[PDB]
Amino acid sequence: HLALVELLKNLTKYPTDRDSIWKCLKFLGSRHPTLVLPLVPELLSTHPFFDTAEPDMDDPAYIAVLVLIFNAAKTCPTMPALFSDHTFRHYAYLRDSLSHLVPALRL
Amino acid sequence: GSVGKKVVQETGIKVRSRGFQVAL
Amino acid sequence: DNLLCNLREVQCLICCLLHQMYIADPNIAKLVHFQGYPCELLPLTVAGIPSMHICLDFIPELIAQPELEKQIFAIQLLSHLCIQYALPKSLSVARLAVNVMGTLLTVLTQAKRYAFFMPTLPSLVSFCRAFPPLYEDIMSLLIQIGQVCASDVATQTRDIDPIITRLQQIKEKGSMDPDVQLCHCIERTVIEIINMSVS
Repeated sequence: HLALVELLKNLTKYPTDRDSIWKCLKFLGSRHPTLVLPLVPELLSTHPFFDTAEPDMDDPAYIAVLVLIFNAAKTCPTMPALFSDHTFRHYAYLRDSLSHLVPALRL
Repeated sequence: GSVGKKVVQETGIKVRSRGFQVAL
Repeated sequence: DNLLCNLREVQCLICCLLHQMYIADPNIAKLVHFQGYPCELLPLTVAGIPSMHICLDFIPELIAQPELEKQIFAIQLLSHLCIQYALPKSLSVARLAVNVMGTLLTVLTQAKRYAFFMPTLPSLVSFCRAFPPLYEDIMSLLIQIGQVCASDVATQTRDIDPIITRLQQIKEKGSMDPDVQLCHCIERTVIEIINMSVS
């Protein structure tokens, strides 16, 4: 969580760092799926009993949160469950557009 | 001047929590 | 089937047209819902017409009407909308609806109580499904309605007398008394609320 906080600070602070931080989080989640699984509803802002607003698909911080959560999901059946509807929609896009960062999942 | 009853009765049902009123 | 038929296609086409008319003039939607229509079309219209999220704006006004039928329609419409659009505004309007139900539980007479609560009690299941925070208020309201109706049952001699049953199992499915019917309806909606929250 603290690494995510610092990386988003370094995302809002340095745009030219976006590439290497996206790749960074791609590698970070692939290694630590178990630690990301509690942090997944902590990060997706999934309200328990409300349909939440659809986040800005151009926001780099959010896109990096999805990259992390999707690289973690590759090893973790339990992650596809906690996805929201827009999370599935956003996944389908970044798998096509950013297939080198986002991995194929078993949804 | 007050004998004409130039007023409107409180056509409302004061809704309890457990402001808004139901008109009549 | 109820899904694979010409009727479903016609309903979809009509829903498309009504979506267009409500977009063109939301006042037409407001007037139509103040007029009301049969409640059998409520899930249909709520699912098939994206324009109905605006109905949450005039539901508090519709609830305030003196006609009982308009309030019943407002409650059912709000239940279906809450099933569709679970939003904080929807939750606030649902809280207002539950408060209004509790308020006029002590305003309506016995006949009016029967007439208002028979159609609107299944709607309380939908509010529980959409908003778990309403569990306390809805169960408290259900307890109040059940106690009032048990008192009304005790007022007169009855052909069934549900007071003395008191321990029935889940009685899954005539010209009965209104009070015993309302008691059974309260039991059934409580059963539906519990089953939803346990399965």
